[PDB]
Amino acid sequence: MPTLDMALFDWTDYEDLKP
Amino acid sequence: DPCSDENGHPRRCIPDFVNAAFGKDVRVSSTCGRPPARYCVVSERGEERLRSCHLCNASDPKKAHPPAFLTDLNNPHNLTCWQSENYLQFPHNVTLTLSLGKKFEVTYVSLQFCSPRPESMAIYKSMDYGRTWVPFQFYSTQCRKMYNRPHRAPITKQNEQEAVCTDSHTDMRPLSGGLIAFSTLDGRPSAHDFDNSPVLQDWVTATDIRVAFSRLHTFGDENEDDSELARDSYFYAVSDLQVGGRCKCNGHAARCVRDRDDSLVCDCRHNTAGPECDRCKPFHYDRPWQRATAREANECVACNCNLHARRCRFNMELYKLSGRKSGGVCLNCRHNTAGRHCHYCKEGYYRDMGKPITHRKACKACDCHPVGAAGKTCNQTTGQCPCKDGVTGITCNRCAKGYQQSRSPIAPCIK
Ligand SMILES: *[C@@H]1O[C@H](CO)[C@@H](O[C@@H]2O[C@H](CO)[C@@H](O[C@@H]3O[C@H](CO)[C@@H](O)[C@H](O)[C@H]3NC(C)=O)[C@H](O)[C@H]2NC(C)=O)[C@H](O)[C@H]1NC(C)=O
Ligand SMILES: *[C@@H]1O[C@H](CO)[C@@H](O[C@@H]2O[C@H](CO)[C@@H](O)[C@H](O)[C@H]2NC(C)=O)[C@H](O)[C@H]1NC(C)=O
Ligand SMILES: *[C@@H]1O[C@H](CO)[C@@H](O[C@@H]2O[C@H](CO)[C@@H](O)[C@H](O)[C@H]2NC(C)=O)[C@H](O)[C@H]1NC(C)=O
Ligand SMILES: [Ca+2]
Repeated sequence: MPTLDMALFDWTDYEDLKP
Repeated sequence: DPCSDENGHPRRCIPDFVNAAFGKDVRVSSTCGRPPARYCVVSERGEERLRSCHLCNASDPKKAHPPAFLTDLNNPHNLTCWQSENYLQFPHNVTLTLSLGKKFEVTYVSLQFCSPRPESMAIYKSMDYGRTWVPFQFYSTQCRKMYNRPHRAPITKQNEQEAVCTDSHTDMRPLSGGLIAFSTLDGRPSAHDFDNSPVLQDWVTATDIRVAFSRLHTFGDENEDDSELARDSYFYAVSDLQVGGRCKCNGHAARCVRDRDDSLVCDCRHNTAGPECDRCKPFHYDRPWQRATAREANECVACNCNLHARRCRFNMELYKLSGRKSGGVCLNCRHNTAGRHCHYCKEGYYRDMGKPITHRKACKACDCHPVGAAGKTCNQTTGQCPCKDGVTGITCNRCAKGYQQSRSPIAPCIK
């Protein structure tokens, strides 16, 4: 039902994994 | 078809015994007519010897005497003889060599002469195509002097392959139509027991047959004015050369046949291959090759690659781990399948069921959620990616019951 929101993640650390 | 029974199932088959020489080109060291030259036929009636003379002319078929006449059809009232050049006495050796290019079991060798027979001659086999020559039999009036063998040496268990020499069948006398005829098992102690005699199994096996005429008879007079014509009376000539036997195919053929290369080869069956039928045909390597036996056909079987691999290879480990049933290993296994028989999906793919195992699109790609699942590799069946803590779904793209999303990509479901 509620899928994973990609926008919600804070990527400031782990800069490189962002899809 | 003797190679399978009344039902479908294979059985040991052996080809037929034949004149292996018939119609074959025999290679000869000598043939009159190039250039053309006179020969004389000598006959005797009691006190007198009569002599007719003739031209050997190679370039004229009505006066030629080529090798083809050794293996042609022998009509007893239209005889055709190959004829050697005149007076090749000693040490001159004149030879008829029959190369079968294929292993045969030889049972006899027969010659029929249109001249007086040789004083001394030898039959040889080769087991290795051209290369080496071994003796089957000698014929001479001087065995020790001519061939360094003793006269009528008795054949014995100790050496059952003994090339005997003998003064039998050496008489100048039948001035034509003389018949020499070697039989391979004649004399041999274990011939009665031949099919259980490895010594004799070898003995009869040969690829080639050489016949060497080493010295020729002359008359007790040989007149002085007869010098040219007496010289022109001495030659070797044969009307019919036979080699009885059968092809050696290893229980996997009932026929031998000339092929693509017009070279003699087994018409090879039971999914076997090669000229002797001694190995397996492409894509038939699930069990290792064998001579078909009395009890068992030993047809080598078709390896299974679930319609994914073009080639396959035998492996003993796999073969041994099954109860000696299957050992085929498919290769460069296409369409994102892998394995022995290409029966399961390549790591990081999973089987699109419904679409059957054999189909080109029977493995769909894995495609895990790039932050939800821990790993790229799904389950081969069900395609379930390996989900992180508090993630579920085949793609691992939703938190579980109990879990909310997080702000961190590392641990993205939390409680
Ligand atoms: C045994 O002796 C025969 C006579 O007793 C020899 O004669 C040969 O007969 C052949 C027929 O089978 C001839 O062929 C024909 O003749 C010429 C070819 O040059 C032409 O008129 C024809 O085209 C041909 N055949 C056909 C079907 O149209 C041979 O020419 C002739 N002579 C030879 C070969 O010297 C045989 O030689 C001999 N042995 C056999 C037949 O095996
Ligand atoms: C040997 O070869 C042939 C006969 O077998 C002869 O040559 C042919 O015959 C004529 C004359 O008889 C020649 O003119 C031709 O050159 C030949 N070919 C033909 C007709 O096609 C030849 O005479 C014989 N040789 C000897 C030396 O007797
Ligand atoms: C004729 O054939 C004989 C065989 O009977 C040849 O024999 C060779 O002869 C010498 C002695 O002269 C031996 O030392 C060799 O071992 C023999 N070898 C072979 C393969 O037979 C002989 O040379 C021949 N001669 C000619 C001119 O052909
Ligand atoms: Ca003949």
